[PDB]
Amino acid sequence: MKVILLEPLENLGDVGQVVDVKPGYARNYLLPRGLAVLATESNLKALEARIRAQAKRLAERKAEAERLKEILENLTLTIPVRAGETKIYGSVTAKDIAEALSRQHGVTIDPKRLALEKPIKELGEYVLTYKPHPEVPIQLKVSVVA
Amino acid sequence: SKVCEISGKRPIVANSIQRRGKAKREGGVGKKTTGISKRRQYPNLQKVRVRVAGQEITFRVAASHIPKVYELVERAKGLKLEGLSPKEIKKELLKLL
RNA sequence: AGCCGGUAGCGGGCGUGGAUCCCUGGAUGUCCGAAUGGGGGAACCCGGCCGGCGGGAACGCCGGUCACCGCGCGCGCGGGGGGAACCUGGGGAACUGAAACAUCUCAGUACCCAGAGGAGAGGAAAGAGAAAUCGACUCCCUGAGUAGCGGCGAGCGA
RNA sequence: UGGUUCGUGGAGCCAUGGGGGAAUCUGGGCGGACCACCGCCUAAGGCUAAGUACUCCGGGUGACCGAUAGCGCACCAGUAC
RNA sequence: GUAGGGAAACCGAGUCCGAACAGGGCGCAGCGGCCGCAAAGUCCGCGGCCGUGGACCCGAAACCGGGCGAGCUAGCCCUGGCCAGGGUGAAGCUGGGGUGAGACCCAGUGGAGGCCCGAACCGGUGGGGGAUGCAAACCCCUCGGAUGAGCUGGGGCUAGGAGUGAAAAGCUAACCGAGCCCGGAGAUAGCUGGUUCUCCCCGAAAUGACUUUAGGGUCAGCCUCAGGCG
RNA sequence: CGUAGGGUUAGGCGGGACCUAAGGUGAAGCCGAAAGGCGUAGCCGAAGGGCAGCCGGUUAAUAUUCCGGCCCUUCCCGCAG
RNA sequence: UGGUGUUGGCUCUUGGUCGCGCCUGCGUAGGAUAGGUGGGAGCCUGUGAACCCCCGCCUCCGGGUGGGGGGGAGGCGCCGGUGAAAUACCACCCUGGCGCGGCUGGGGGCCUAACCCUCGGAUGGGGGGACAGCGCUUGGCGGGCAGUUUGACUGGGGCGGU
RNA sequence: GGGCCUGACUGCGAGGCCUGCAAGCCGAGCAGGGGCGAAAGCCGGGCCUAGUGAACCGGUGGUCCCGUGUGGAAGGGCCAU
RNA sequence: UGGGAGAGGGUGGUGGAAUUCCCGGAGUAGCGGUGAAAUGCGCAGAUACCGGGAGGAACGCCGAUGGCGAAGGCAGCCAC
RNA sequence: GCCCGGAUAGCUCAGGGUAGAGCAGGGGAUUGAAAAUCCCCGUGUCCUUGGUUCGAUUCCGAGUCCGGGCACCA
Ligand SMILES: [Mg+2]
Ligand SMILES: [Mg+2]
Ligand SMILES: [Mg+2]
Ligand SMILES: [Mg+2]
Ligand SMILES: [Mg+2]
Ligand SMILES: [Mg+2]
Ligand SMILES: [Mg+2]
Ligand SMILES: [Mg+2]
Ligand SMILES: [Mg+2]
Ligand SMILES: [Mg+2]
Ligand SMILES: [Mg+2]
Ligand SMILES: [Mg+2]
Ligand SMILES: [Mg+2]
Ligand SMILES: [Mg+2]
Ligand SMILES: [Mg+2]
Ligand SMILES: [Mg+2]
Ligand SMILES: [Mg+2]
Ligand SMILES: [Mg+2]
Ligand SMILES: [Mg+2]
Ligand SMILES: [Mg+2]
Ligand SMILES: [Mg+2]
Ligand SMILES: [Mg+2]
Ligand SMILES: [Mg+2]
Ligand SMILES: [Mg+2]
Ligand SMILES: [Mg+2]
Ligand SMILES: [Mg+2]
Ligand SMILES: [Mg+2]
Ligand SMILES: [Mg+2]
Ligand SMILES: [Mg+2]
Ligand SMILES: [Mg+2]
Ligand SMILES: [Mg+2]
Ligand SMILES: [Mg+2]
Ligand SMILES: [Mg+2]
Ligand SMILES: [Mg+2]
Ligand SMILES: [Mg+2]
Ligand SMILES: [Mg+2]
Ligand SMILES: [Mg+2]
Ligand SMILES: [Mg+2]
Ligand SMILES: [Mg+2]
Ligand SMILES: [Mg+2]
Ligand SMILES: [Mg+2]
Ligand SMILES: [Mg+2]
Ligand SMILES: [Mg+2]
Ligand SMILES: [Mg+2]
Ligand SMILES: [Mg+2]
Ligand SMILES: [Mg+2]
Ligand SMILES: [Mg+2]
Ligand SMILES: [Mg+2]
Ligand SMILES: [Mg+2]
Ligand SMILES: [Mg+2]
Ligand SMILES: [Mg+2]
Ligand SMILES: [Mg+2]
Ligand SMILES: [Mg+2]
Ligand SMILES: [Mg+2]
Ligand SMILES: [Mg+2]
Ligand SMILES: [Mg+2]
Ligand SMILES: [Mg+2]
Ligand SMILES: [Mg+2]
Ligand SMILES: [Mg+2]
Ligand SMILES: [Mg+2]
Ligand SMILES: [Mg+2]
Ligand SMILES: [Mg+2]
Ligand SMILES: [Mg+2]
Ligand SMILES: [Mg+2]
Ligand SMILES: [Mg+2]
Ligand SMILES: [Mg+2]
Ligand SMILES: [Mg+2]
Ligand SMILES: [Mg+2]
Ligand SMILES: [Mg+2]
Ligand SMILES: [Mg+2]
Ligand SMILES: [Mg+2]
Ligand SMILES: [Mg+2]
Ligand SMILES: [Mg+2]
Ligand SMILES: [Mg+2]
Ligand SMILES: [Mg+2]
Ligand SMILES: [Mg+2]
Ligand SMILES: [Mg+2]
Ligand SMILES: [Mg+2]
Ligand SMILES: [Mg+2]
Ligand SMILES: [Mg+2]
Ligand SMILES: [Mg+2]
Ligand SMILES: [Mg+2]
Ligand SMILES: [Mg+2]
Ligand SMILES: [Mg+2]
Ligand SMILES: [Mg+2]
Ligand SMILES: [Mg+2]
Ligand SMILES: [Mg+2]
Ligand SMILES: [Mg+2]
Ligand SMILES: [Mg+2]
Ligand SMILES: [Mg+2]
Ligand SMILES: [Mg+2]
Ligand SMILES: [Mg+2]
Ligand SMILES: [Mg+2]
Ligand SMILES: [Mg+2]
Ligand SMILES: [Mg+2]
Ligand SMILES: [Mg+2]
Ligand SMILES: [Mg+2]
Ligand SMILES: [Mg+2]
Ligand SMILES: [Mg+2]
Ligand SMILES: [Mg+2]
Ligand SMILES: [Mg+2]
Ligand SMILES: [Mg+2]
Ligand SMILES: [Mg+2]
Ligand SMILES: [Mg+2]
Ligand SMILES: [Mg+2]
Ligand SMILES: [Mg+2]
Ligand SMILES: [Mg+2]
Ligand SMILES: [Mg+2]
Ligand SMILES: [Mg+2]
Ligand SMILES: [Mg+2]
Ligand SMILES: [Mg+2]
Ligand SMILES: [Mg+2]
Ligand SMILES: [Mg+2]
Ligand SMILES: [Mg+2]
Ligand SMILES: [Mg+2]
Ligand SMILES: [Mg+2]
Ligand SMILES: [Mg+2]
Ligand SMILES: [Mg+2]
Ligand SMILES: [Mg+2]
Ligand SMILES: [Mg+2]
Ligand SMILES: [Mg+2]
Ligand SMILES: [Mg+2]
Ligand SMILES: [Mg+2]
Ligand SMILES: [Mg+2]
Ligand SMILES: [Mg+2]
Ligand SMILES: [Mg+2]
Ligand SMILES: [Mg+2]
Ligand SMILES: [Mg+2]
Ligand SMILES: [Mg+2]
Ligand SMILES: [Mg+2]
Ligand SMILES: [Mg+2]
Ligand SMILES: [Mg+2]
Ligand SMILES: [Mg+2]
Ligand SMILES: [Mg+2]
Ligand SMILES: [Mg+2]
Ligand SMILES: [Mg+2]
Ligand SMILES: [Mg+2]
Ligand SMILES: [Mg+2]
Ligand SMILES: [Mg+2]
Ligand SMILES: [Mg+2]
Ligand SMILES: [Mg+2]
Ligand SMILES: [Mg+2]
Ligand SMILES: [Mg+2]
Ligand SMILES: [Mg+2]
Ligand SMILES: [Mg+2]
Ligand SMILES: [Mg+2]
Ligand SMILES: [Mg+2]
Ligand SMILES: [Mg+2]
Ligand SMILES: [Mg+2]
Ligand SMILES: [Mg+2]
Ligand SMILES: [Mg+2]
Ligand SMILES: [Mg+2]
Ligand SMILES: [Mg+2]
Ligand SMILES: [Mg+2]
Ligand SMILES: [Mg+2]
Ligand SMILES: [Mg+2]
Ligand SMILES: [Mg+2]
Ligand SMILES: [Mg+2]
Ligand SMILES: [Mg+2]
Ligand SMILES: [Mg+2]
Ligand SMILES: [Mg+2]
Ligand SMILES: [Mg+2]
Ligand SMILES: [Mg+2]
Ligand SMILES: [Mg+2]
Ligand SMILES: [Mg+2]
Ligand SMILES: [Mg+2]
Ligand SMILES: [Mg+2]
Ligand SMILES: [Mg+2]
Ligand SMILES: [Mg+2]
Ligand SMILES: [Mg+2]
Ligand SMILES: [Mg+2]
Ligand SMILES: [Mg+2]
Ligand SMILES: [Mg+2]
Ligand SMILES: [Mg+2]
Ligand SMILES: [Mg+2]
Ligand SMILES: [Mg+2]
Ligand SMILES: [Mg+2]
Ligand SMILES: [Mg+2]
Ligand SMILES: [Mg+2]
Ligand SMILES: [Mg+2]
Ligand SMILES: [Mg+2]
Ligand SMILES: [Mg+2]
Ligand SMILES: [Mg+2]
Ligand SMILES: [Mg+2]
Ligand SMILES: [Mg+2]
Ligand SMILES: [Mg+2]
Ligand SMILES: [Mg+2]
Ligand SMILES: [Mg+2]
Ligand SMILES: [Mg+2]
Ligand SMILES: [Mg+2]
Ligand SMILES: [Mg+2]
Ligand SMILES: [Mg+2]
Ligand SMILES: [Mg+2]
Ligand SMILES: [Mg+2]
Ligand SMILES: [Mg+2]
Ligand SMILES: [Mg+2]
Ligand SMILES: [Mg+2]
Ligand SMILES: [Mg+2]
Ligand SMILES: [Mg+2]
Ligand SMILES: [Mg+2]
Ligand SMILES: [Mg+2]
Ligand SMILES: [Mg+2]
Ligand SMILES: [Mg+2]
Ligand SMILES: [Mg+2]
Ligand SMILES: [Mg+2]
Ligand SMILES: [Mg+2]
Ligand SMILES: [Mg+2]
Ligand SMILES: [Mg+2]
Ligand SMILES: [Mg+2]
Ligand SMILES: [Mg+2]
Ligand SMILES: [Mg+2]
Ligand SMILES: [Mg+2]
Ligand SMILES: [Mg+2]
Ligand SMILES: [Mg+2]
Ligand SMILES: [Mg+2]
Ligand SMILES: [Mg+2]
Ligand SMILES: [Mg+2]
Ligand SMILES: [Mg+2]
Ligand SMILES: [Mg+2]
Ligand SMILES: [Mg+2]
Ligand SMILES: [Mg+2]
Ligand SMILES: [Mg+2]
Ligand SMILES: [Mg+2]
Ligand SMILES: [Mg+2]
Ligand SMILES: [Mg+2]
Ligand SMILES: [Mg+2]
Ligand SMILES: [Mg+2]
Ligand SMILES: [Mg+2]
Ligand SMILES: [Mg+2]
Ligand SMILES: [Mg+2]
Ligand SMILES: [Mg+2]
Ligand SMILES: [Mg+2]
Ligand SMILES: [Mg+2]
Ligand SMILES: [Mg+2]
Ligand SMILES: [Mg+2]
Ligand SMILES: [Mg+2]
Ligand SMILES: [Mg+2]
Ligand SMILES: [Mg+2]
Ligand SMILES: [Mg+2]
Ligand SMILES: [Mg+2]
Ligand SMILES: [Mg+2]
Ligand SMILES: [Mg+2]
Ligand SMILES: [Mg+2]
Ligand SMILES: [Mg+2]
Ligand SMILES: [Mg+2]
Ligand SMILES: [Mg+2]
Ligand SMILES: [Mg+2]
Ligand SMILES: [Mg+2]
Ligand SMILES: [Mg+2]
Ligand SMILES: [Mg+2]
Ligand SMILES: [Mg+2]
Repeated sequence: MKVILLEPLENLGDVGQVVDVKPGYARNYLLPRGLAVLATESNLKALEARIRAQAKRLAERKAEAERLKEILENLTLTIPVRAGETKIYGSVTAKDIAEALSRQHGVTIDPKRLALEKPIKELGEYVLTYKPHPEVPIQLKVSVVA
Repeated sequence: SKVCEISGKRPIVANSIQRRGKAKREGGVGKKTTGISKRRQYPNLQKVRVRVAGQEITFRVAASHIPKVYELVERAKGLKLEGLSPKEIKKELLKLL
């Protein structure tokens, strides 16, 4: 008997997988405990309908990740600070590097997705990693200047 | 054992035919009938309990049509059956036949 | 043109202003009975609700309503029981015959049950069966006691 | 296991209580085991007048009875008993 | 009906067996002068007899189906009722004796029991009567039980291969080794009985063979009628 | 016996408008080819439980029923506590 | 009473066939433990050789051997002695014997969730438990019941005889 | 008693015996191919009369006769047992 | 009055050895028995060996030429 | 009719390279005996026939004979 597991099950298979079991096990254990559902025709293309929808919404999120990869490795964010020759008096935060980008190139970007562990307290040219979702990182060149 | 609620299978009358002798096809003189008498063949009726709209429903069904019960449970999901008795739920399930 | 049933009589009435009588429709239609408010040893008994009657609250009577089950979204519609035979379906004997008897016969008959209706069944080929053919089903004639079936017996029979 | 002429027979066909269990025309059933070839037909939903049967009932007609006959009953009979 | 032979393929006035031109089995061919009469054959009518049906009529004991019965009787269930009077005198209890204490003994009280005697009530032992009865089981005398496994009223339950039975195959509505009614049904009866006007002609048999046959049958024998032969 | 006329009087007697027993029936539920067979509650079911009337007189014929005397029950409504 | 349905989960241990891997095979004469026939003058070892030690081992107890730590230029054939059958390497196979894999079939232990029983509490708890029960099918026991059969002749019938 | 042999034949059979039927019995002669005999001829078991069992159902070896649209096959038929 | 020894008797309890039988494991061709044997038992797995279990009866050593009782008779150990 | 077996000394039985073992029979030891015991001794076409092998109890084939076991009988 073929069923669609609704959960990972020990030595049976992964969620969404279609495996083959003795009828008594399915209709007396798996099915009354929401563990799987009979691999009928009707709710078979449903699996398809939802594997297709996830394949979409992911690879979309991998394309609204790239509309901001080209549009951010293709500029510099220049942050005028007040400083004496090397070290800043205040500092520049992710929040800072955020409000600044949303100002010049007006690109909304989330400070916490931005690898700034210690706030920047010196002058120079900085490369910084931005992850708006994994496997799609973004290197940001930024110039803090006086 | 009476009657299948899904398929309508029902007890039937058959003969029990006792034969002696050797079949012609094995070189014997042939088979003789030493008794014919009436008997009954019964559906393999069995019980199937399913929970539907939170209610427990029970079918008396030939083992052959056990899968047809669960099919009815599926097709039942289109209907709103909550609030009805287990009697009225079954009636709905059987109209989907 | 007579009439008030068979039915005369006592004692009283009616009819050409059309009676009696015959035909159609209608009204009335106690109680029991599927019997159905409930009960019950059928034709009796006992109630709820609304309205009425009496002097009427107790008590009683009158009218209306109140069983179960099925189907449709408490409301409707439907069912129930009967019918000489006939019909279909579910069950289904034995005597007898085989000059004994068991397979076989009687016979899917008698009979029980369910259902139907003025009929019922069947019915528009997943047919026939050899015609390179036919063209739903039903019923009669024939095919034919043929083909066959059969303790290859008694018989059975397309 | 039943049905058919078919009583296990070379036993198909039609039906189906039990087990196993497809396909959508390049699909499937049948032509009496089976196989090939050649044909026939499209299963697993339903309905459908008429021609057929019967006689509680009505009328018509008898080389039918005529009161021990003809219905059990010509008559107050499914009665008396 | 007009063709038959062969298991058949098949052949055909022939065919089958056979190697056969062998032998054999089963088959094949009107009367008078083209007209007439007659005829295969066939159709209808009539009569005899046979087959199938209940098949000449009446008659079982039985078998099967579906119902009707426990107002009789048998058991059980529920609820009530009844058993004069007399007799015997268990246990216990009381006191007395007894003993170390006891057992135990004695008296009194007591009122037990499928105890005793005997009516009602339930029976039915022996004899007599009755015997087309008063009566399809009764009457007289006698005799058993009579606080019990007692008897009895009302309301109920169990039934036909079934009930119920302190058991007799008893009883289940006056005949129970399988109830009663209607139906199958006109069961079947190789048996028994019965079978209806007249006249005329002829006229048997009671043996053989075979027979789950022997008092029943099939064939032959013997009777009769029609046609033919002579 | 035949014909005709007359005769049976109840809140308290008996039964019902009260109870339940065996049993029967039976919402729920269970089972059986059909017919049907079961089944807790409930309902039905009495000669058991429960519940208020005694004596006398009167008719040709009824009487705890009519009448006489002396008693009692339930239901309704009202007043008082 | 076997099979099968209803009928599930986890294990352990088995057996049967099929596929591949590796061995086992000792009468006699002989180098020793020679499976059968065939190929065949060369196979090998740095892609570790003769001795050591762990063993699965199978030992007819003499030997066979696999992988291990040894181990750092060496083995054994054609040669041949007696063989019915030469020895090295390769190969199809025979009698066996595991090792794995395939389908299988059997037993055992447990589990719970079908099914069964139970609990004033019931989408739940406890118990039994894939057994029991019930369907289809196999074979058996089976006067408890059913339908029947149980011959004729005969100095009556039976018995005897035939 | 001995030699050679398998006629303890195949295909038929005039005509009879016996006789209810069905059976049982005897049988010359013709053909094929034989055995023995120089030949006439004999030979279709045994001096003779007992030593046996109808049919149905089925086995076997042949035959190639039927073969359920057709060609095969299943299965029958026929001859022998 | 104070003391002693004792299987004196009765009730209840409870301790180990052994035998038998039952289960588990391990193991194979005999075991048993006698004067010698035979019956018996054992490959359907005995005997012999190990673990578990059940149950009855009797109390080894101490123990003696001992002790106690009127006699019959009284023996694991404990309490009464 | 069909399947499985057997056949080895007087008797019951064991088994590619042997012909075994026990019990019956014989002598010897032993004893009141009868036994038990103990030593030795014999007793084969391994049913027949044809083939495998270098060779056959063995393997194969075929027969005969006797066991079993299953089934059928018009
Ligand atoms: Mg800052
Ligand atoms: Mg059967
Ligand atoms: Mg054959
Ligand atoms: Mg038969
Ligand atoms: Mg037959
Ligand atoms: Mg039966
Ligand atoms: Mg069920
Ligand atoms: Mg289930
Ligand atoms: Mg559930
Ligand atoms: Mg099925
Ligand atoms: Mg299935
Ligand atoms: Mg007048
Ligand atoms: Mg007048
Ligand atoms: Mg007048
Ligand atoms: Mg006028
Ligand atoms: Mg007018
Ligand atoms: Mg009218
Ligand atoms: Mg009513
Ligand atoms: Mg009623
Ligand atoms: Mg009112
Ligand atoms: Mg008034
Ligand atoms: Mg009023
Ligand atoms: Mg009223
Ligand atoms: Mg009313
Ligand atoms: Mg009705
Ligand atoms: Mg109707
Ligand atoms: Mg009919
Ligand atoms: Mg029918
Ligand atoms: Mg019957
Ligand atoms: Mg019958
Ligand atoms: Mg019959
Ligand atoms: Mg009969
Ligand atoms: Mg007849
Ligand atoms: Mg008969
Ligand atoms: Mg007869
Ligand atoms: Mg008879
Ligand atoms: Mg009969
Ligand atoms: Mg029959
Ligand atoms: Mg008949
Ligand atoms: Mg019939
Ligand atoms: Mg019918
Ligand atoms: Mg009829
Ligand atoms: Mg009509
Ligand atoms: Mg019609
Ligand atoms: Mg159509
Ligand atoms: Mg169609
Ligand atoms: Mg068409
Ligand atoms: Mg047609
Ligand atoms: Mg056409
Ligand atoms: Mg014709
Ligand atoms: Mg027939
Ligand atoms: Mg017949
Ligand atoms: Mg028939
Ligand atoms: Mg018939
Ligand atoms: Mg049939
Ligand atoms: Mg059939
Ligand atoms: Mg038929
Ligand atoms: Mg027909
Ligand atoms: Mg058929
Ligand atoms: Mg076909
Ligand atoms: Mg088919
Ligand atoms: Mg079919
Ligand atoms: Mg089916
Ligand atoms: Mg498609
Ligand atoms: Mg097609
Ligand atoms: Mg196809
Ligand atoms: Mg078909
Ligand atoms: Mg066809
Ligand atoms: Mg065909
Ligand atoms: Mg067709
Ligand atoms: Mg279609
Ligand atoms: Mg159809
Ligand atoms: Mg119609
Ligand atoms: Mg019509
Ligand atoms: Mg008429
Ligand atoms: Mg008329
Ligand atoms: Mg008269
Ligand atoms: Mg009359
Ligand atoms: Mg007259
Ligand atoms: Mg008359
Ligand atoms: Mg009439
Ligand atoms: Mg009439
Ligand atoms: Mg009459
Ligand atoms: Mg009359
Ligand atoms: Mg009358
Ligand atoms: Mg012919
Ligand atoms: Mg010929
Ligand atoms: Mg000729
Ligand atoms: Mg001729
Ligand atoms: Mg004529
Ligand atoms: Mg005749
Ligand atoms: Mg008739
Ligand atoms: Mg006649
Ligand atoms: Mg009978
Ligand atoms: Mg009988
Ligand atoms: Mg009956
Ligand atoms: Mg009745
Ligand atoms: Mg009674
Ligand atoms: Mg009575
Ligand atoms: Mg009493
Ligand atoms: Mg008394
Ligand atoms: Mg007394
Ligand atoms: Mg007294
Ligand atoms: Mg006295
Ligand atoms: Mg007394
Ligand atoms: Mg006295
Ligand atoms: Mg006294
Ligand atoms: Mg006294
Ligand atoms: Mg007292
Ligand atoms: Mg005293
Ligand atoms: Mg006393
Ligand atoms: Mg007394
Ligand atoms: Mg007494
Ligand atoms: Mg006395
Ligand atoms: Mg007495
Ligand atoms: Mg007495
Ligand atoms: Mg006395
Ligand atoms: Mg009496
Ligand atoms: Mg009496
Ligand atoms: Mg008497
Ligand atoms: Mg006397
Ligand atoms: Mg007398
Ligand atoms: Mg008498
Ligand atoms: Mg008397
Ligand atoms: Mg008297
Ligand atoms: Mg007297
Ligand atoms: Mg007396
Ligand atoms: Mg007395
Ligand atoms: Mg007495
Ligand atoms: Mg008394
Ligand atoms: Mg009593
Ligand atoms: Mg009584
Ligand atoms: Mg009583
Ligand atoms: Mg009585
Ligand atoms: Mg009564
Ligand atoms: Mg009864
Ligand atoms: Mg009873
Ligand atoms: Mg009866
Ligand atoms: Mg009856
Ligand atoms: Mg009985
Ligand atoms: Mg009695
Ligand atoms: Mg009666
Ligand atoms: Mg009677
Ligand atoms: Mg009687
Ligand atoms: Mg009697
Ligand atoms: Mg009888
Ligand atoms: Mg009977
Ligand atoms: Mg009788
Ligand atoms: Mg009677
Ligand atoms: Mg009667
Ligand atoms: Mg009737
Ligand atoms: Mg009838
Ligand atoms: Mg009849
Ligand atoms: Mg008749
Ligand atoms: Mg009769
Ligand atoms: Mg008879
Ligand atoms: Mg007779
Ligand atoms: Mg008579
Ligand atoms: Mg006569
Ligand atoms: Mg004459
Ligand atoms: Mg004369
Ligand atoms: Mg004669
Ligand atoms: Mg004679
Ligand atoms: Mg005979
Ligand atoms: Mg006879
Ligand atoms: Mg006789
Ligand atoms: Mg006789
Ligand atoms: Mg006579
Ligand atoms: Mg006779
Ligand atoms: Mg005659
Ligand atoms: Mg003559
Ligand atoms: Mg004649
Ligand atoms: Mg003449
Ligand atoms: Mg003459
Ligand atoms: Mg009078
Ligand atoms: Mg009166
Ligand atoms: Mg009063
Ligand atoms: Mg009232
Ligand atoms: Mg009441
Ligand atoms: Mg009540
Ligand atoms: Mg009812
Ligand atoms: Mg209901
Ligand atoms: Mg009932
Ligand atoms: Mg009840
Ligand atoms: Mg009530
Ligand atoms: Mg009642
Ligand atoms: Mg009541
Ligand atoms: Mg009462
Ligand atoms: Mg009481
Ligand atoms: Mg009372
Ligand atoms: Mg009262
Ligand atoms: Mg009073
Ligand atoms: Mg008066
Ligand atoms: Mg009076
Ligand atoms: Mg008074
Ligand atoms: Mg008064
Ligand atoms: Mg107040
Ligand atoms: Mg079974
Ligand atoms: Mg199973
Ligand atoms: Mg378990
Ligand atoms: Mg367990
Ligand atoms: Mg659970
Ligand atoms: Mg659990
Ligand atoms: Mg559990
Ligand atoms: Mg539960
Ligand atoms: Mg539970
Ligand atoms: Mg549980
Ligand atoms: Mg099971
Ligand atoms: Mg099976
Ligand atoms: Mg059976
Ligand atoms: Mg028997
Ligand atoms: Mg019998
Ligand atoms: Mg029995
Ligand atoms: Mg009987
Ligand atoms: Mg017989
Ligand atoms: Mg006789
Ligand atoms: Mg005689
Ligand atoms: Mg005699
Ligand atoms: Mg004689
Ligand atoms: Mg005599
Ligand atoms: Mg005599
Ligand atoms: Mg005799
Ligand atoms: Mg000679
Ligand atoms: Mg010669
Ligand atoms: Mg002749
Ligand atoms: Mg003759
Ligand atoms: Mg003869
Ligand atoms: Mg010649
Ligand atoms: Mg010659
Ligand atoms: Mg010559
Ligand atoms: Mg010559
Ligand atoms: Mg000759
Ligand atoms: Mg001779
Ligand atoms: Mg026959
Ligand atoms: Mg034959
Ligand atoms: Mg042949
Ligand atoms: Mg042909
Ligand atoms: Mg064909
Ligand atoms: Mg071909
Ligand atoms: Mg052909
Ligand atoms: Mg043939
Ligand atoms: Mg044949
Ligand atoms: Mg053939
Ligand atoms: Mg002292
Ligand atoms: Mg053990
Ligand atoms: Mg032994
Ligand atoms: Mg042994
Ligand atoms: Mg063994
Ligand atoms: Mg014990
Ligand atoms: Mg002393
Ligand atoms: Mg053979």
